[PDB]
Amino acid sequence: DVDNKFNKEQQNAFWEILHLPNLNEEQRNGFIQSLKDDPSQSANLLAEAKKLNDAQAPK
Repeated sequence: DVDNKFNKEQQNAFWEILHLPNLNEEQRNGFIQSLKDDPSQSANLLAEAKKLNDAQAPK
């Protein structure tokens, strides 16, 4: 399910997903599902989100 307790650093990652202006809301969900599989690896996930933004290249 969902862990009532969270790490403050983890919260930072959640906001970055929201920031991605280039990406629509559905893409953001994809990161969340990954987070559930490996909460310890959320840091690893943090690096991946920035990379995806480049690919959309709305400009």
